[PDB]
Amino acid sequence: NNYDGDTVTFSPTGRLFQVEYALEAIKQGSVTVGLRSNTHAVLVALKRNADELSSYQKKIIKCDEHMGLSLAGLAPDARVLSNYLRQQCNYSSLVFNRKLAVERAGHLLCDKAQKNTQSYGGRPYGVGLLIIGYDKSGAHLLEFQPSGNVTELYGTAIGARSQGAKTYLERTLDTFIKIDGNPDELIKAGVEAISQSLRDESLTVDNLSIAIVGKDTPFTIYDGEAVAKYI
Amino acid sequence: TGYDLSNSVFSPDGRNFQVEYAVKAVENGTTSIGIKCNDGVVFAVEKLITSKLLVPQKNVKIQVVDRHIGCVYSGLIPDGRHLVNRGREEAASFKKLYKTPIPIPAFADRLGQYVQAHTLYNSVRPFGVSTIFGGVDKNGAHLYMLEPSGSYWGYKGAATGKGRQSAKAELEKLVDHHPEGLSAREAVKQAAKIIYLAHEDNKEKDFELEISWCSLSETNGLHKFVKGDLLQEAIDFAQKEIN
Amino acid sequence: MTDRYSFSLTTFSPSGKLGQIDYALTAVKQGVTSLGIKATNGVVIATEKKSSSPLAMSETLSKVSLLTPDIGAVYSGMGPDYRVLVDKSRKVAHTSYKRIYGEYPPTKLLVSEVAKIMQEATQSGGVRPFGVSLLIAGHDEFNGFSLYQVDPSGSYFPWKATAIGKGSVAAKTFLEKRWNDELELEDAIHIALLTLKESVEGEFNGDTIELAIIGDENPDLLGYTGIPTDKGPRFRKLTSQEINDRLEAL
Amino acid sequence: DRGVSTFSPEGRLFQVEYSLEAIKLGSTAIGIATKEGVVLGVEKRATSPLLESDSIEKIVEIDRHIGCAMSGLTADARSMIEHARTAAVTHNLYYDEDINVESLTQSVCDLALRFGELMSRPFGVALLIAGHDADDGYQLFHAEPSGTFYRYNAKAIGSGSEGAQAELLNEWHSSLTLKEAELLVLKILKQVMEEKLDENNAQLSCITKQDGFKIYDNEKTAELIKELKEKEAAE
Amino acid sequence: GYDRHITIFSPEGRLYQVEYAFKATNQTNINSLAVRGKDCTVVISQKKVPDKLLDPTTVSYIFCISRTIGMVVNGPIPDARNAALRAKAEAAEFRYKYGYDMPCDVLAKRMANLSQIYTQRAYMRPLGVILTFVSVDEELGPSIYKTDPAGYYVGYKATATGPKQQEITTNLENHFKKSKIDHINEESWEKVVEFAITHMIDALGTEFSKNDLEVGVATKDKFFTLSAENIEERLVAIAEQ
Amino acid sequence: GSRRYDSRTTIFSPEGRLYQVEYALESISHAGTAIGIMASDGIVLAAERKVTSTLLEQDTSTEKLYKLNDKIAVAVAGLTADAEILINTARIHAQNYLKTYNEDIPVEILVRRLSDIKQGYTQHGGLRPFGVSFIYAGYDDRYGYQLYTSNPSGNYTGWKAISVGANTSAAQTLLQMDYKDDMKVDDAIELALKTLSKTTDSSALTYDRLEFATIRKGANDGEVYQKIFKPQEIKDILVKTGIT
Amino acid sequence: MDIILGIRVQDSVILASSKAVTRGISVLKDSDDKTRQLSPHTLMSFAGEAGDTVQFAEYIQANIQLYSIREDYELSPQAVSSFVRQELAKSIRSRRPYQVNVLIGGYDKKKNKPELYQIDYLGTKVELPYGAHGYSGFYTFSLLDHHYRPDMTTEEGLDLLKLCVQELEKRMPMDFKGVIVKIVDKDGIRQVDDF
Amino acid sequence: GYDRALSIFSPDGHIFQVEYALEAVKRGTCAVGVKGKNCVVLGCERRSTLKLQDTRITPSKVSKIDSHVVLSFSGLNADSRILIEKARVEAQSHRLTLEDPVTVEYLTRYVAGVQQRYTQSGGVRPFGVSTLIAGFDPRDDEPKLYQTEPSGIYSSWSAQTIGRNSKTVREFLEKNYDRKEPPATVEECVKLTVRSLLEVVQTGAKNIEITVVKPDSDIVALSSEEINQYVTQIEQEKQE
Amino acid sequence: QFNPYGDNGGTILGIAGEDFAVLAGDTRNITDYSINSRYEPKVFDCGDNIVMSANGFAADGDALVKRFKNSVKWYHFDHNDKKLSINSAARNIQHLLYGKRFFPYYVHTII
Repeated sequence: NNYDGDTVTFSPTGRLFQVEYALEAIKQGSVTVGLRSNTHAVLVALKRNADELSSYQKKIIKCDEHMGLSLAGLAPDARVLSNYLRQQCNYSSLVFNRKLAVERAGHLLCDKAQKNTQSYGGRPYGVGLLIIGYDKSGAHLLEFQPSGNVTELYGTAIGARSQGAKTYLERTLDTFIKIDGNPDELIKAGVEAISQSLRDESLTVDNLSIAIVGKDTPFTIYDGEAVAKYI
Repeated sequence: TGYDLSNSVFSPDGRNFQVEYAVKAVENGTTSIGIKCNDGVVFAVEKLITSKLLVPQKNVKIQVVDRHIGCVYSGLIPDGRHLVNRGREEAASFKKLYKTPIPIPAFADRLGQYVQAHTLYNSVRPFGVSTIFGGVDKNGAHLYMLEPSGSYWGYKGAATGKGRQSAKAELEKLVDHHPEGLSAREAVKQAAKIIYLAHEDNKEKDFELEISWCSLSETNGLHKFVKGDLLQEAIDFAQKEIN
Repeated sequence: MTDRYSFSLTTFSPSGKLGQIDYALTAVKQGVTSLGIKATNGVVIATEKKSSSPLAMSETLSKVSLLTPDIGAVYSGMGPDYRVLVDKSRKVAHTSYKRIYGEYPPTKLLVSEVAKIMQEATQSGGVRPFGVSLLIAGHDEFNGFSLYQVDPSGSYFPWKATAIGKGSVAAKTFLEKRWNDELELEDAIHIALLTLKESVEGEFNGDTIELAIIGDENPDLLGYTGIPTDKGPRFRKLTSQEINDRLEAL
Repeated sequence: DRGVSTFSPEGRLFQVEYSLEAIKLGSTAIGIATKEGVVLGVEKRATSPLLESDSIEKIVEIDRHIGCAMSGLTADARSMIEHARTAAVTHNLYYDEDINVESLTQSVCDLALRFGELMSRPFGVALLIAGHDADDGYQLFHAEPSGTFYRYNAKAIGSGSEGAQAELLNEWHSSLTLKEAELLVLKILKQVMEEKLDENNAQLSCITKQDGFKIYDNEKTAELIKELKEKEAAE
Repeated sequence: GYDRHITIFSPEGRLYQVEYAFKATNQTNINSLAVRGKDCTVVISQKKVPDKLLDPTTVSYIFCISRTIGMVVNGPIPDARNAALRAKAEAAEFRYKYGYDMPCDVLAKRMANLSQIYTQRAYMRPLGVILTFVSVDEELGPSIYKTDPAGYYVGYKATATGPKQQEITTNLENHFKKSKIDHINEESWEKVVEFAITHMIDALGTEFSKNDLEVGVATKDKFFTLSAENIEERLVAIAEQ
Repeated sequence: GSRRYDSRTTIFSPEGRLYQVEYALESISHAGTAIGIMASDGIVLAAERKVTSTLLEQDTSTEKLYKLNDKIAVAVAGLTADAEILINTARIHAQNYLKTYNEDIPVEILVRRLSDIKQGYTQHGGLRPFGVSFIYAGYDDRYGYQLYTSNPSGNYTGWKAISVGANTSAAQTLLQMDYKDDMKVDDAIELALKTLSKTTDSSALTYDRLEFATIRKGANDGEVYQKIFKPQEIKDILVKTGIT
Repeated sequence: MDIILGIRVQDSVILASSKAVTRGISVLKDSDDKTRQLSPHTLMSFAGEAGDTVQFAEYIQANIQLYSIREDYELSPQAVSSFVRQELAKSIRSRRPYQVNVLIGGYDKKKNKPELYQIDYLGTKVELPYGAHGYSGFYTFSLLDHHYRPDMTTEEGLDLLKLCVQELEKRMPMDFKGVIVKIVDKDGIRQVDDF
Repeated sequence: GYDRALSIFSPDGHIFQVEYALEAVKRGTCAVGVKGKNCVVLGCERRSTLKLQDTRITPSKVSKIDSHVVLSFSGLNADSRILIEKARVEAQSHRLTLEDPVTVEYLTRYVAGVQQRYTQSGGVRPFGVSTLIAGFDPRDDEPKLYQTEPSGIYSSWSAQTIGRNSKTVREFLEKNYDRKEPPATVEECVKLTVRSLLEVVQTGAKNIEITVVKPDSDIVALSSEEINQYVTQIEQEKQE
Repeated sequence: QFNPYGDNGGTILGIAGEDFAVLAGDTRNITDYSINSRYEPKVFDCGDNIVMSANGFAADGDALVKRFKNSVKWYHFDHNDKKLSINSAARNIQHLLYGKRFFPYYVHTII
């Protein structure tokens, strides 16, 4: 209230309002879901158009051959953070000849976001990210929030009405966790999960976006006629 | 007034209200503890299970600095990470120049001065964590707790977070009932108990326990996590004591 | 971090006053009285060593400071502000004069430099004005004896005699009565001690009074012999004993 | 006051939202994408009859295959166009090829949020970036000061835009000829413009794969305007 | 009144931030005291360890700045340690640059100049501490020099600092009225420490165990702090009197 | 952060004025009146000291009139300290021009650069303006004798006669009344003093409350001399015009 | 580059400058004007290191033109010569100095006198009745020491120049392809078209 | 360095510092420019609360940028010097690198760019100046007149006015200037320029300045007498 | 004095058919009169159907190839997975090499 002028100010209850308002832009963002078995990890994203003449804003960005994310909130902020991540995955390759651990990718995003929450003149990032990757210790899903908090999960969802998908996944846990060595089934469980968050609309061909990465599948994106398979 | 809107401003009573507000964010966090033992230290923390979807064992919060120092913190998690990253740079630098690994008291002041520096200007925000840390050096075992003001002291035992008072009470009993000393394996069990006991203040969600330790005899003076048989054994000891 | 205060903290109010210079002068008003009198063969500057506790050793606190061997300063206002100005004033006499011309600056020019430093604290980013007024007494070959007052604004004026601080209005009046252009140095010391007794409340002696002169050269204070054209400092701080000697014959 | 980089409680940047208001005050700009080309039209809006209207440059060449129309604080567009041209020419130098329209647009949109306490405020102008490339054909992009860009089959921006956009919603179909599109832009401009549309207070342009980006002379648009009235008179 | 938030003048020519920094000085509720012997300088400060969970050995407000200089701080510990580290650095650099041990009074001046800057420059706050520097200077003999957030400093015959500073001050003033001299006319530092503790007891009207106190002693060529056992020896010697 | 305490010295009012410039001018309006009068054969600078005390050392003093080079001088109205900063700048800038071109600096060029420096403080950097107005009196071989004024806005203008500081409204009407183009220096001297005599907020004009300077062709053929009057000389010129 | 001469007579300054531009064993051009007009009554010839010469000349020209516009007034030859000297005196202690020698011929309208300034790349200035840069001076200075008179007409100065060029064409090893002659007087700068 | 964003958006999408810079221009002395068939004339009001001026040495209101281009303005005078200097430097730099003097459009676009830059740079306020920029492109006889303003928007004008009471004189020029037939001669164009100023000024005494610019760097200042003739002749015709 | 270059020997060879191209190189790597390795390949698949070899000083050659591979990666990221044509690859490599004009990659490059 008097304490939301900038990120360098604590409230008397110990809250950071600019960070919380940054968190709020995620909530207004279109829904996206992440989930994973032991062999693959999938991102499903609902894309949002401006009107019937416009394209549907991309929500999924590839970071490396073995890693990528989905976004909810300020798109340019995700571009910045995805670009940083591309650089970090790249540095790991060129210098160490090593694929960047998804867990380290999490730590690096956390520390980048945090610095903007403690310094004057900056602003927190206004986007939440879901990072999937397949690394030396299997399939992974990460949830990034611009508070800096990064969390490893079996599944989740973020954006508007993400709670529907999140409870579905919370129910479906023991089933989808064991969809090993079957790409199409894990994707279906993902599409089903996102559907719990739809209202007055359902999934169309140029509305839906899926990405998958796993044991012998490079991170790749499916849009358009290539998603028709799943509606 | 308006003395509380800008960091590094003294109020008329002589206080920096922004630092005090940072403490509120600390008090809001999960409980974490440290117990000094005969030849070592033990760290433990409460990890709230927000959901079934959290992969168990896979959101680690205790952090190692160098090879001999353990750090755990309650409050804003990224702030704690920023502080440990700095601690790691400081330890690297000390090692680089002086060869020997950084003594724990020396390390404590490095965090102390850095945190304190964030109370000197209005262009930075104070740290939203209280940090319990320590380890084993050439002079024995040390446990420290450090607050947003940059204030720190050595401790026999220490706690912070929502369950700080429950844990403090429980720690005082140990200190009183073991004047001669507490062993590392003993301290690992007590730590587990005290976290389970301090979980009462936070009890909608059930939690995941996480312990670590450095002991001259039990870990060779290095920081190692407690898992497998030794963790479950300590979980069980705690399960027993709440019933 | 970093000084993000790159803007002026002293600015014009709608009436055209510069608030912080005005308030600095108010801080000087509160300060202990100090004065200077200019004789024909010397200058005297004086002030009260108002101690903080009797457990303090007031010799360790010098309110009258040597700037060059022929220039001394005294102040009224905030002591710590004065201390750093003396530090900066000493260094500037070297860096921007002695290291260039191989001789110490003439009084007016050193005064000019100090004023510059004080003006800048009135306009630069992120600083307040200095909370002092200085009286600078000095001698130089071509200008003879002189006495200047320097205010928080960075303004300076040459004076025959004046006073600043607490009881300045009274002291200035007492000096107008007594000052003439034929005063010998001893007469001015005598007048200085008289003018000062007005403003001191408690004890009045050689341990509560700080007083220096710009007078004759002191070869006994030079430190060495053998260069006859080097004759030593004209600045001399009168001893506790020396002051008491003059109070018996007050 | 309160910092330039501040979030509102709704989770939006004040300064970006306020620049969006400034853009609404701007003169109308319309773009339509066809399989035969992309048309760009603008309302010149001379603020007085004494001002020589062909000096109002609100449609602009970026490269031979990319054009741009603007609406809002048009002085803010100069450096965006300067960057766009440099990026396009630089790309051709580094890669001996034409820069993609999307890549060009992304490059301009990176400038957008580089403001704060870098420039002091967001741009107060939106851009319609139109062009052709081998991979994705004829394209139209709406580039905002938020750093967001959207692809559109057709789009209007500026003061007349909500009315114009609703009109474009009806009139656009995937088989529009270039000529049909030219007339549509003229039709919709005449609708939303305050003063009466003519060759002097509106301007047309297109970009075809064959001839690249061309601004139309006042003679050529005059004939299209004449042709538009005749097609409306006849039903 | 933003003139109350940063170090610019108020209309009555005052610096409220400096004044409020003096109030932080007593936040710890500790009193300190320093006196000079013939050969030595002794500084005693109360040691209050509230929490039982603390390691009492790590709780201190006395610092060894150089081999010869000791410093006791009255104020919050983060600012205290900030001042201690800086003073240690400044004393080391001085030795390196000028080839002799930095004197007590010069270090006092240097830290005072540093504090002065924070009262003039807006981006830096004052440190909420008072720094009492002690040594046996090689030119000046036993020395006490004290620094405050205003940037003021001066040498003392003896001094005290804290909430009940005035009681201790007048207690000492009355002794020097009576004794007629600048110092404690005593041979050994042990007996000067005994004096210091004794007059602290009278002025505060309280009794101390070995763990209620903290003692620093400066002799020629070393400043050192006493252990609890060394203090217990000293308390015992007073009790048998 | 620090934005809280920023006065924003370089912004516009809603009426399109510069607050800090306006208020600086208001500061200057209480300063001792300074007058410049230009004749066919020279220039007069006359200025009134802010109320002197009898104990002020009057001859070793300079508060109002300053020598920029051998051919150019200024009369100051405002903060002395501020004016000295600008004067040293102007003194250096004159020397740079001489070093570069081996010719004394044309009066306007020096004036323009000082005025440009002032202008900068009103447009960028977030600092307070210099609370100073100058009257420039000087000679060069292009325009001969010249008078200029500059003020905190960095605006400068040329004059036959002009005043700055206190009571300029009154002074300007008196000058406008009695000034004629074919005037000589000694007539100008007389006008300058008689104007101060009538506008002063003092009981009457005396030598000790004045500074005075002329720039004549008064030396040896086609070469120019600046005369900063000593106290005794002002005393005489006061008698020689019948004001005392 | 190579040959540049200047002669100051009663009412004008005459500058002669060789037309050849040689690189290696090829005369690339035989009609080069090694001169820039700085202001309407000031001309500068130049010779020295390839590239530097024109770069330096045009830089000075730009600065003097800027001054002319700013003050709406023409700098005296003396003032321009001092400006040019200072730039060279700067340059000689730069990372890469301008290796250019110049002659500045101007008519000072306040004095109604022609003036000739010889400045080398080090920034060495002298005002002279006649001057030359490079090897030329080794023949022309002594020739002019003999034939030159202070009160000569422009027409007499041109003949004195023909003598200088004749001698250089007789005794100089290189073919410098004649000179372009330019006169600077009270009416400004003009070029003699047949020499 | 001083960093503050002084030019920023307000909730209605206005940049108040730019708009307040325009208020400063409104307060400035009037300036008008009219282009004939074969010339461009710049006319400037000089406020008449100032006698004892020295006009020999006081800054003239029309400034030569190069020998073929001139710039006049309304607003803060000290601000205008900064723009004029930069434009002059750019003019010389353009000649140096392109080996051709600036076109009027180019020089205008540069000055406009400087002005725009000061509306979104930290630590600076916008220029409180609008300019009229006039002249003839090298080897071209077609006259050019452009206007710039604090925001940085610029455009071409058959005739235009800026500063105080510019609405009055714009009104006049709007009903008195035929696009189809511009002032066929210098004589004609100067006359229309003076008439428009006389709607607003006072007497055309020491109050009106006029500058004529013809092709090929032919730029001259008119002086009192010849202006007075125009004032005189305009009034005697007006008594109908 | 330290010499930052070496000569790792080998030789490479490229030929273009109507609908194919080949890039060959020997697998020997040497310094002076010694063999370092009998199998150290220096002809690489760089993606997008471009093959590349940078023969001469192997450290420089590996650095260049490494950088070009990276260039292809980013070209995909920045231009919507567009295929890098051989002509555009060639031009990109010119800028890679010429960027070190005053401290060159000592390699003969063929793609």
